[PDB]
Amino acid sequence: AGDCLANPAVPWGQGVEIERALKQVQVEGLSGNIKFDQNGKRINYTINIM
Amino acid sequence: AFCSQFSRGVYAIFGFYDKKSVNTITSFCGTLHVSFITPSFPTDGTHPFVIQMRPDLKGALLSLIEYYQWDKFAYLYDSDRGLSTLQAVLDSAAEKKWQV
Amino acid sequence: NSIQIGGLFPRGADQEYSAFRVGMVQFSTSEFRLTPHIDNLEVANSFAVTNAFCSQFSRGVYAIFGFYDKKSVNTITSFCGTLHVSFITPSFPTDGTHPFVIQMRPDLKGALLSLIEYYQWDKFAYLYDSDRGLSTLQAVLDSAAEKKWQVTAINVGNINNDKKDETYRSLFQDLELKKERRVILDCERDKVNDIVDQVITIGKHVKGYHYIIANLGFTDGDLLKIQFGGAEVSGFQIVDYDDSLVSKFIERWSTLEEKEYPGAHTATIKYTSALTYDAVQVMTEAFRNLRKQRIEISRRGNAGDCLANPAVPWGQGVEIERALKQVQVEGLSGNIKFDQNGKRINYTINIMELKTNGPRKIGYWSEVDKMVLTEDDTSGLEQKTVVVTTILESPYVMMKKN
Ligand SMILES: *[C@@H]1O[C@H](CO)[C@@H](O)[C@H](O)[C@H]1NC(C)=O
Ligand SMILES: *[C@@H]1O[C@H](CO)[C@@H](O)[C@H](O)[C@H]1NC(C)=O
Repeated sequence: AGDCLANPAVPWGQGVEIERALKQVQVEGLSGNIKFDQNGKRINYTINIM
Repeated sequence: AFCSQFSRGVYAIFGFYDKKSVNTITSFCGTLHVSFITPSFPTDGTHPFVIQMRPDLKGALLSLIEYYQWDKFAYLYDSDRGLSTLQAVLDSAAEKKWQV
Repeated sequence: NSIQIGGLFPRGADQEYSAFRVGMVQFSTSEFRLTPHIDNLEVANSFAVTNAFCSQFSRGVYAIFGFYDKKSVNTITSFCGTLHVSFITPSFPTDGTHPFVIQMRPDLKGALLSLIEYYQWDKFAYLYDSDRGLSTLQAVLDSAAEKKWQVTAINVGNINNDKKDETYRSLFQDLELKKERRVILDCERDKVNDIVDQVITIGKHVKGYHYIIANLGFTDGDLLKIQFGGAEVSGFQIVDYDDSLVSKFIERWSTLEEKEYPGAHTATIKYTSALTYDAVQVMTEAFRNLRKQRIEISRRGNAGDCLANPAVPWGQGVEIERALKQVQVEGLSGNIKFDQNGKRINYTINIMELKTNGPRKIGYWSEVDKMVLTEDDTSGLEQKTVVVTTILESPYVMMKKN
């Protein structure tokens, strides 16, 4: 991968496929339901009021 | 440290960030397309290639203040943790008649 | 004779760079000369700022003159805190004591808090923009509980420019619920001109309203559009065009060709660019004091990769910090001086009320003395039509038969 200050900024292709995979994950966990929008913020989630 | 992992060639980075350091990661991962997965407080705005585990608490706080039917209250905040949520209750203080 | 320095300029800051080139010529002596390296980049993208700062560090400069955004200020302040490189800037000062930062912009927080106390305000609006740090918002909020003010803070920044007509018409609908007549605008000189035009559309600029533009360029933005409505408009000006020093600078400024120097063929200069011109005089006099003090600063060799672990800081940066932080010269921004933290000290901010005849110097404050100017016996308007209201009810007020 080399240096991070690579000029010009060479963005590797498979990074955009990793971004799509993460946000498409929909499972269950200690926080309730977990699914993401195209930005990465929680949706269909549950906050208990105690 | 973000570069110490890029050279090692990681495929995604789990981490955290502070109020001062959040923008460093958000724009770094935005150009180099590295995926950042973190629980730290959600990005103020839409920053791509970031996965925030902690849900958006601010939307829940506004709803709770309504059910209790408050009008004047004190709001304590620390500038270190941030104030993205105090911002949200100050903006909505005019529409909903609050003397914070 | 060649001193290398790095320049970080926003791509849309042509006048702010035009003033920089003018400063290079005005302070160029035969003893030496400064050699700039100019990188025009996106100021908000901190990755570009990191890539830019490390470009100058590998080339081995001695100081860096640049800007920063909220999204990027920490990137500059932390690299300069470790590598001990000195950073001179006209942007907003850092929220805190950070070494190796030469803040050319004065702290406005002390000004706004007392301008409020002069008009005897106890309930007002505060439309802020986080693009220049939430430093001032924490100031008005902290002093709101001490003096028991009733303030409304509205993050007007994050608004889209396509739904701007419906949202701006919506903001003033909320402020009407308390009939707010005292508003502070804390945007940059750009978004202020957006709010100004939307204030004229809905007509909230007649007798009754009182605005306070909260930036160091009251005359920089356009005021002639809310001048005659009848609303009192206060402000702040740091480039005193009355001083013969600036008038000397303005005369040569008004004549330069606009093709070689964009946005410079006018009679005024923005407080950003004016601070840029006054930054060159700080750096030139900084190194000249290193010469006279018999101090040797040239790098021993390659500074290396800024990401060098462990980070070894070149020692002579401390002398450059102590050199820049001990400069004391006079420029467009009046008096210039720095503390051990680089913050502006011993300075002077001018207060401006907008009247029928244009901007008028009314007041000024200082970090020791607040609101002193008394008064403006000169200028003056001597024109005041008093508005008297009454009700149509006989026989107190009756319309004549004709
Ligand atoms: C939304 O969350 C609930 C609660 O876990 C879950 O049962 C449901 O399947 C989720 N919706 C979708 C479309 O997955
Ligand atoms: C403070 O400012 C005054 C007014 O310009 C100046 O004469 C004086 O030398 C300054 N003092 C210090 C200690 O910088």
